[PDB]
Amino acid sequence: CRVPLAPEALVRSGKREATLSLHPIHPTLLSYRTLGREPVFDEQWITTQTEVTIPVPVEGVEYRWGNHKPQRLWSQLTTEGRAHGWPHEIIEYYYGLHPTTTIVVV
Amino acid sequence: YEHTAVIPNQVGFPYKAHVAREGYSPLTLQMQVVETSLEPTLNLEYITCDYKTKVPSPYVKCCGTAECRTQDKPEYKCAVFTGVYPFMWGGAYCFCDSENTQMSEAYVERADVCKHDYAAAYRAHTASLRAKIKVTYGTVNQTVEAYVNGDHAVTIAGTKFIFGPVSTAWTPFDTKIVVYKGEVYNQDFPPYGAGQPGRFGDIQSRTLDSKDLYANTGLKLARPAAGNIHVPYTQTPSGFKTWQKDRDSPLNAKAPFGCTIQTNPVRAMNCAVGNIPVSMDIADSAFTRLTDAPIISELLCTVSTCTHSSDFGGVAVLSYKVEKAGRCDVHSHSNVAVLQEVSIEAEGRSVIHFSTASAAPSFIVSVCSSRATCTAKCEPPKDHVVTYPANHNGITLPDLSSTAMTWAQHLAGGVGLLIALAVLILVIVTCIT
Amino acid sequence: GQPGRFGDIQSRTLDSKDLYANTGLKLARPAAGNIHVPYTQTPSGFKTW
Ligand SMILES: *[C]1O[C]([C][O])[C](O[C]2O[C]([C][O])[C](O3[C]4O[C]([C][O])[C]([O])[C]([O])[C@]43[O])[C]([O])[C]2[N]C([C])=O)[C]([O])[C]1[N]C([C])=O
Repeated sequence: CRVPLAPEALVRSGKREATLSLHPIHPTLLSYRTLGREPVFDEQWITTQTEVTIPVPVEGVEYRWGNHKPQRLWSQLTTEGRAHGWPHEIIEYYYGLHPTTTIVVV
Repeated sequence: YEHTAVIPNQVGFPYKAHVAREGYSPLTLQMQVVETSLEPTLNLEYITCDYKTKVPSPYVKCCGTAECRTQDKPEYKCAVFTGVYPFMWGGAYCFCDSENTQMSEAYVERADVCKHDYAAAYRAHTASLRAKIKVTYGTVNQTVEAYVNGDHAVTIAGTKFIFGPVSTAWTPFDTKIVVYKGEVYNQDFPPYGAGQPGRFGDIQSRTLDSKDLYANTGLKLARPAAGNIHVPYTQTPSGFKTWQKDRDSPLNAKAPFGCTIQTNPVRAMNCAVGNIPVSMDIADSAFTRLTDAPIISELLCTVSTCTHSSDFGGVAVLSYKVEKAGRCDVHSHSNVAVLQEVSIEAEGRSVIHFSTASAAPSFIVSVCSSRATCTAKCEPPKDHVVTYPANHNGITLPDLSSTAMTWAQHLAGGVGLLIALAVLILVIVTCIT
Repeated sequence: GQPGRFGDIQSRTLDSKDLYANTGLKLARPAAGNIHVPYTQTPSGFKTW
């Protein structure tokens, strides 16, 4: 039996957070989960124009919208300004990338 | 001769291992896992589907009474009523006024269509593990499927591999399970007896086609109205048809560790957890001598540029002197830097594609019994999310003592020798006494 | 003009005979038997606004 596919979702790629904005023509379903040992997960019904902000850790994130294939996303490493540029930008560069150890070190 | 190796159980990841033997050409091999699965040893408890209420005809007796002999049947329910006046199309049905009786009987039976749709609850026990590997070492690259029980071995060209034991029994399952057409769920289904009417599986069957069944549908009967001949029966509605609407969130979505669940048969494939050990026993078809391969020296290598990618975005050109043309295989010797190009043909120059994004990898690379080192600086990338997993296994985010930890040698601190000079002043104050 | 929101197509006036569009339009291949043409894009965001 045939079934309508849904329009695409254009992602926008923020730091550790990916926002995907839906334009549903019919009421549809969104489903996603994290990838790690800790299974943090949710799913939502979508009716009108709305943004949804799903997390993206280093372990990965899979999500599936409509009747599509499940799509995967992975934070690349991290982002920052100037790394190893001499004055104290080293501690600023380690303010990303698991910062708690850096604070106790400093 | 057999030796060990540890393979990180993530699909697509490349791994390198090194064999060492004094008197032959050093050789390395590249391994990459593709297919995994965990078939759990399922047993049965019972299945469930929708029910039906078969109602035979209500035999009415005028000015008399009947006696309902029972039947070996599920919930055969008999009810005898007095004081009825059935009023059908032909005036009255009978002619009497005070001794009339009506008989109503009904029973509950398994519906006829659930031979094709049904839920089946299973008890769920320990599982197994199978794998598929790629075994590229230059000489002809095979694909292989094999178990992880240790005893099962498969050999290509006299070279054999064994896999088991396993590293972890981390299961994406529980002890009790229930399977529908394409989903698996984890709720503690009631036992074979406790037919709570209106919860999951208020009808139960021990197989598809057993001639006996069990039901607790909660069925009762009531006396009819004036005139109408029918069978008033009060019943709790279906629990199975309820469960189809009142249960979202299967294990296909809640699955830990990003694994993927597929029915028929119940299996979970491409899980990502733990490593797998491997013992390999070589043969003498590619285990090549020393005095045949290129014998080079003065390995004047270098680096070019480096990025914090997740794929091959570290390029390192490396030079050398050709003594005789051939092929030689390269391999790291620390955990910071992986390589992609396993075997580079020694001719003039060379260029390798290392990948490590932690800070600034100072790594040792080797080619045909020769040791060198390389070091560089790396910039972070510009994107935020990409469409492929990692390739650097490095939790070694420290930069290894170079180009950012130089300030430790700068701010050592020094001044303790001045307090040695102060205790020398103590030595010179005790000279008087 | 990111597609779907306001301003997905535009023009300087009623007659500027070239016009901007970023409507994410792409077309796929049909299934066997029937002759047609498939194509996917976000709907006309003006009516959504
Ligand atoms: C052997 O070795 C080799 C190395 O060189 C390898 O590889 C490579 O790999 C890859 C992956 O697969 C490939 O690729 C392919 O193809 C296909 C077709 O279709 C496509 O699709 C994909 O994408 C890809 O591209 C390549 O090709 C290669 N290279 C060469 C071969 O050169 C392999 O795999 C091994 N094995 C064998 C059997 O060969």
